[PDB]
Amino acid sequence: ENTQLSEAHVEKSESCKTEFASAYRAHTASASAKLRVLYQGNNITVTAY
Amino acid sequence: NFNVYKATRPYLAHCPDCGEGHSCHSPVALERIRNEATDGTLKIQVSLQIGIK
Amino acid sequence: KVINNCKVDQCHAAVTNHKKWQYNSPLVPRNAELGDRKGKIHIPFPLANVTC
Amino acid sequence: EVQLVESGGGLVQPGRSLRLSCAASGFTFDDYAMHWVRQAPGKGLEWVSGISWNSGSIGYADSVKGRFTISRDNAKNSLYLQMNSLRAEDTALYYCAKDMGYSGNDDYYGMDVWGQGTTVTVSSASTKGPSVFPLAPSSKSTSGGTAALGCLVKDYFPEPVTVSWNSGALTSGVHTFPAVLQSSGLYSLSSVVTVPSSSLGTQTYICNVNHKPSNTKVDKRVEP
Ligand SMILES: *[C@@H]1O[C@H](CO[C@@H]2O[C@@H](C)[C@@H](O)[C@@H](O)[C@@H]2O)[C@@H](O[C@H]2O[C@H](CO)[C@@H](O)[C@H](O)[C@H]2NC(C)=O)[C@H](O)[C@H]1NC(C)=O
Repeated sequence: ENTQLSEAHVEKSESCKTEFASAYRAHTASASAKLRVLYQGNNITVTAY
Repeated sequence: NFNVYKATRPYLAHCPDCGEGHSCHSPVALERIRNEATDGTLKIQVSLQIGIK
Repeated sequence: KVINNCKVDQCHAAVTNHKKWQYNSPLVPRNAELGDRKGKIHIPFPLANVTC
Repeated sequence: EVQLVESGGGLVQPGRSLRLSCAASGFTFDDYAMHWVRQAPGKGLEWVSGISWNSGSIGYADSVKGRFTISRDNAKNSLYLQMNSLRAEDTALYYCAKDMGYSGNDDYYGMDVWGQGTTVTVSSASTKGPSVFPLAPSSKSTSGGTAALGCLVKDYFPEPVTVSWNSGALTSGVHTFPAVLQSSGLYSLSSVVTVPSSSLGTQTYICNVNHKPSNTKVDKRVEP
């Protein structure tokens, strides 16, 4: 009449705060660009969407 | 610090290989090996208590 | 304590009075459905972000 | 924050049923087995009944085995005890207590949390109010031994009778006794105060008897 009770469970590791992979859903994208223009012979930087 | 170990003790546990190719109860039995780090560093948990008299 | 009647090969004995607690390792039997004299030890050496 | 709150109780006649219950708070109800324990006046603790987690096992004391039923409502975090065919022998304080596990088959545990027990009295009697009588000092023979004067409160049914002197003004040298149940089913208690014998003819002493259940207050003057 000698019996043993065994149990186990799974939980997220503490390291999951640093080492993990993220699963994302992508939808649409917004383009933007950095343009150089030689305006009046000068080099000017234009940044815009 | 080590104040948390004031009420604790060392313990014996079973070891599958005590170095002779045979199993026995041993003061140096391992509990777990952790390798979460990617730089190759290992973190080993043992029954021994180090730094405490 | 001398029993005075039985043989040493007939009887069992163990130490029951302990003052210090130990990690509840999977290789050590539980003495109750839920362990008693519960305490906590923090684990040193946390994981961190570094450059190799 | 962990506590058990008793509810129910009061005066019931013999042969009638009474329902008791307890509310659990500060802990998870579904993680522990629950027990009922009762204590009669002048007696130690007596175990009455107990219920295991998920009602896996039910136990009763032999004296109530065919009369008491135990149940629990996990959704409401509450414990219930149904007492049928109550007898005079069942008069006691009834406490709820929480176990240290889900099973009662573990002998390594005791009862760690206890509530505030309620009073259950089983008797075929009405809430009769007290009669009050003075107990005059024997000043003729005790004058050199310091004077003792008192009062007697007799023939009342309800337990909680409060007696004080001089409307609480007299607290020193005051001795009161626990009430004793009489064969009539009624209780009686005495109260005495010790004073200088020379003050008997100068100071009036009043025995103030307060009986809440009957909304009755009696002020009795005690003299030589
Ligand atoms: C206005 O722009 C001329 C082009 O600019 C070069 O390329 C850009 C993308 C940026 O990297 C900038 O830093 C570079 O200088 C530039 O004249 C230069 O052009 C050549 C390359 O075509 C460059 O190697 C050289 O250093 C320059 N030559 C010149 C001075 O004629 C300069 O910034 C400027 N020129 C004018 C019109 O002022």
